[PDB]
Amino acid sequence: PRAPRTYSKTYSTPKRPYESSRLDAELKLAGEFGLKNKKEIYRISFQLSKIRRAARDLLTRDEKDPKRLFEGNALIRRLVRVGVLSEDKKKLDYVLALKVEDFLERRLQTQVYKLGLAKSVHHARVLITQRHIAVGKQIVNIPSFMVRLDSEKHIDFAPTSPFGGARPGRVARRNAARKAEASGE
Amino acid sequence: GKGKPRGLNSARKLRVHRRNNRWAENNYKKRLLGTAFKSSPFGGSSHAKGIVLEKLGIESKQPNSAIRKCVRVQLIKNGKKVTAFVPNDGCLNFVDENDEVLLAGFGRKGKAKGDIPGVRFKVVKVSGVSLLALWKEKKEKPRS
Amino acid sequence: AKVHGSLARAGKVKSQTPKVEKTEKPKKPKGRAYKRLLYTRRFVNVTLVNGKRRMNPGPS
Amino acid sequence: SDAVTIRTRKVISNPLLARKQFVVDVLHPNRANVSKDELREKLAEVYKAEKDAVSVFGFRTQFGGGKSVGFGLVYNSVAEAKKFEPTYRLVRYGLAEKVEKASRQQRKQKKNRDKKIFGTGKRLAKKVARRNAD
Amino acid sequence: RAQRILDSIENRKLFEGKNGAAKIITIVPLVNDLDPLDILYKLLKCADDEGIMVQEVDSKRIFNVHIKKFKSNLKIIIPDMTNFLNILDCAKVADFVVFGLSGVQEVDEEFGEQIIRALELQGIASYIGVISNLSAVHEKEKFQLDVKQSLESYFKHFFPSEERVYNLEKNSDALNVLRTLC
Amino acid sequence: ARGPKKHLKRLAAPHHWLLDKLSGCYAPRPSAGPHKLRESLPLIVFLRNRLKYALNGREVKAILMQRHVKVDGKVRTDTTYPAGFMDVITLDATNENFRLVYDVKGRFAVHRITDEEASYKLGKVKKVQLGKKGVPYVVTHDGRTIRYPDPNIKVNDTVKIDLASGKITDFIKFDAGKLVYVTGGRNLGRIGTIVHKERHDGGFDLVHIKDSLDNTFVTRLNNVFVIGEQGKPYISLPKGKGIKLSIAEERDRRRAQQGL
RNA sequence: UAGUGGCCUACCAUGGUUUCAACGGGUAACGGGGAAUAAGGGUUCGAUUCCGGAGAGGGAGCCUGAGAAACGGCUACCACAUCCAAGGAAGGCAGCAGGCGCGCAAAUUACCCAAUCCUAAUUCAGGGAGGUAGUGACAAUAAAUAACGAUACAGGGCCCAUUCGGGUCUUGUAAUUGGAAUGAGUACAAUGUAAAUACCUUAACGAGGAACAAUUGGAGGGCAAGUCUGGUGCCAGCAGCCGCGGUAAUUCCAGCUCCAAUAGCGUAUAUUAAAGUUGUUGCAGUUAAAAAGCUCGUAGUUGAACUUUGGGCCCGGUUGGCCGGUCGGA
Repeated sequence: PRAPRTYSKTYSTPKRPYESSRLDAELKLAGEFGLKNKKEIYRISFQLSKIRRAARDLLTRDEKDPKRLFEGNALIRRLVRVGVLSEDKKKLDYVLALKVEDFLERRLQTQVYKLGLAKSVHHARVLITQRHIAVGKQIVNIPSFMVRLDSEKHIDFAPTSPFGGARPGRVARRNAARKAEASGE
Repeated sequence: GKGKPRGLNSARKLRVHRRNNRWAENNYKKRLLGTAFKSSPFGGSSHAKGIVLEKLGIESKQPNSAIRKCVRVQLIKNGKKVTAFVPNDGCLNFVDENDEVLLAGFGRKGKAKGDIPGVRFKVVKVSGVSLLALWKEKKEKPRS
Repeated sequence: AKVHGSLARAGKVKSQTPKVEKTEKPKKPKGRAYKRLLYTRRFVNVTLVNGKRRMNPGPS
Repeated sequence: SDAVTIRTRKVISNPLLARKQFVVDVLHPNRANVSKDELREKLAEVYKAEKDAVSVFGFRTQFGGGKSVGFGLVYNSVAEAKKFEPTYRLVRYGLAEKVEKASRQQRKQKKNRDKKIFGTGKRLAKKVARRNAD
Repeated sequence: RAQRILDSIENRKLFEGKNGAAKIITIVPLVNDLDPLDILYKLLKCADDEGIMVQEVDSKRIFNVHIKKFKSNLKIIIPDMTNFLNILDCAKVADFVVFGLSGVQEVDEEFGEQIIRALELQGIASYIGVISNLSAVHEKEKFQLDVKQSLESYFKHFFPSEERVYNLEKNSDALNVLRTLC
Repeated sequence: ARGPKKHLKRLAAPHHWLLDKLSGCYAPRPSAGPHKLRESLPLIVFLRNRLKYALNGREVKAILMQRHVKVDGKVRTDTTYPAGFMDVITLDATNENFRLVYDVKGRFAVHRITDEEASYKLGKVKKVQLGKKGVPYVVTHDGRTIRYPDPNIKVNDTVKIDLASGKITDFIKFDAGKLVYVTGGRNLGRIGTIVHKERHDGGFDLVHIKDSLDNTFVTRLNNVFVIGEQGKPYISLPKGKGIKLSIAEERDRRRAQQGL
């Protein structure tokens, strides 16, 4: 047998499912962000688990410990690189105050919306998966792509599959070869 | 002194002390004597299938007020006779005796949902076919 | 039912009878649009009965 | 393979097998795959050698279209290929003639079917072939 | 467990041998086609013993061909499709019952589905399904396996105790029949 | 378990081979010879996946059944041959030639060398003894049995052994100031002028050892390996010179120096 | 013996272990990293991809050999059990793929040495060790199941605040729309592969809501969500625990309709958590279960108080900044 592949389980089911105020305050962000499940929210709320646990574990050891000066100084330099934690507020203090909408916004789920070329968070949600969307070359086919702060500036169309130019598609040639041109065939 | 030794040589007492007080806990003595293996006709299982013996005679350990269409069953992994139960009750028409079930508890290892002695096991799947797609009027709901 | 007559397909006739059960509104718009309609249900205006209430929308 | 771009990157020039082995870029845009024995006659002549000193493996695409990353070999001679190329790829090229086997299970049956005779089996063609015919 | 050993001994008395041990297997398709003179023959072209030789226009129906690999004499009742008066009546000795499943004829709501309800609601002694379709392995070339899935599920819409229903194009599935008998 | 072992499972290799966790099931277990099993680094772990002159095993044996590669002046041709510590590897390729001495990570690397020091090799004299016909001899760390040595040479010193014929040319004593190199334990690939010895009758003999940046550490004495004086190595040591930078200052070298 | 040795053997000595728990008994006991945990400690499990041990159905025994008390080696016993021409004659799937039986409970009698390797006299041969394909809702990951306007208004604002001028903007009623637009699926094409599937690729073809339609459990409290309407009025029902129906049922059968999770939700047992109900941290004994009838006592567990302070000479690693001569730093 070969060497065992490892695999994690990234969502954290809640303590009380029938807690009505939570369910009301959890549906508030589904249709706001155009999501699919509470598992969508459980993704973020399981990231917050390990991040907010490592942050509280590192503070318990007093600095002049270079472990805190190494593993902390890259975590603090990683969430910045995504675009969720802000540069002015990085001492791993504000990271415990950071919340779900912050991570859930730094996503091309959203960021097709709030830097132009949007027309909905539904009109563009179908265009992540119809791939009328791009980065530098390679279409980021998943709305939870977590845009790493920089290719935001590099939002582009796909050169194939139009509305960025260069094609007609799979329904024009039943129709603009019968009606829009071939009224007289 | 709070009734206990404390001094830092007395652990000799303490892990022999709690050793004799775990037996006053209930599931400890239930567990470490194999009582689930010497008894409990599942034998530590989670399900069992067995033939239906017959229609069941109601002996009141309260309260569900009818002849509850229940089934005397005797298993085949062991052969130990247990009274059983069907939910979605009624429909006493659609299997003979000496016919198969699949048993599973009520939620406390049963012990009480109706006026029937020892009725603690819901039937899940008669003869391999289910009940939930058989109370769904695809197939039909058995007899004893 | 009729396997090779009606239901050997995964679905084209799930029941695609234009004879409708509910009067041309069977479209619960599934998944993301379903929770979108539920987000329109709960976040525009509405409140129904007096904070605490019985169990599925109706008159008091 | 419009905007052809056969960019010769990650080149290792092996003297020990007389090979020029390197990864290959190919930009497709708006047409399909760039076959075994389709690049193999196009990169050969402009990269220092002949068509029998060409070999190909790797080669799928990146997500979206255009760019495919292959891995090409081009040998410092021609009979280099007749001894250092693995034989499946010249079967994939016609530079080898595929000696057609039977099967795995059939050869493993036949191995076991002749291990039950000590020698060459010429006598049993004459030993029992005349006696039990009576 | 030795009693359980004793439980697995005395039941091996009446069914295992040749001297008064040959079983009725009655083949009635759900389809008017498929005509079980090829089910006796074209299926058993993988067995290749001489049940081929007595697969005869002189219809025997006592087929005591001792097949030389699992050591048993046999009996396959091959009835005509119309004689509906003993197919439901000879089924008290008849252990092994085999449906004939075809996607050529739709299994009829008065012939086929009601032979399902007739053979079924007398109590099917043993239902080991066999797809006996020789002329159905090329009705598609583009993931053609819907000719088999539509029948494997159709065995399971009422009488589901088989998982797969076997094609006539694999080798050991014809002496899996004699495994099913022995 | 009924005699020896012939297979080494993948994940049962030592970590300094740095095999990938996927892509296979086994490890290319080294044959017996001039080194330990646990710090061997055989021929195919050197060739196909640290130099990438071969792509897989049959192409490795295509080299090895062509008499190209050399390990210390001979024409070694076996795949699992344990060319271990200090062994010069010379190729009959485009003539680039290598040593086998670690990094600070306790792992081997590619180290191309000159021909002043390709000609010879070294060794910790693990034994000096008086064998047959009253002949003194020495046994170095790999396998060599050199006759007739200097009688003022004792155990734990080192030699300068040639590769053409096995002739000791000169040696190094054991005292302080000696530029040293560790073979085993934890501080593997270190360096730095022995402070002093500890005797410990019947036990381990440890040793206190500085470095370049004056950072003491205490190995055992069956891992100390004396090869010099105050800044006098007798080979051409690789880029970095063995001194342990911490992982805070390889996120200051690989990150703050080459990363602008 | 390869060798230490009560490992034996021949004479001697009378020892050795133990309430610091000997010895005996049970284990649903193969030992070490793992798991569920998650304030911490504690708890329970570990057959299982690695290491070590053991066995080839159970006990023996021996050969060859550097190496075996070897079983895809051998001899014998014991338990099985094949063909037979009635004369041995043959045999160990706790290897792979399959079968039977047992369960609740677990795959296809495929392809191939391309790879990781191993063996051989050996670049070449062999390898069910291994890899790839088939079954596969174990467990895990990312994501289908659909757009934005116009038009009839309701308003909240609000426009210029001469607001008292109509709708710039939306909440839905709108099934009236409006063309453009696409994938799951079929395909040349070649890559892909030892040979094929697929999967990034790719031209041709396939969408309008009847499309190509997401189910699963609930709907009295814990526990969101109606006291809506009919048949039902102890008749079944409903109930994990409580609680209703005797006719004004929020709790019955149904119709609606709604609530959750969502290709995923239930159920059964088992453990963990909350459980200071195992308590060393960290319980409780006047009456709620629990202080004994009162002394003496050994092992154990603890055991009174005392042993070189105050200050000088400087070194200044660090800080306060009036210094700011560097204009974040000594």
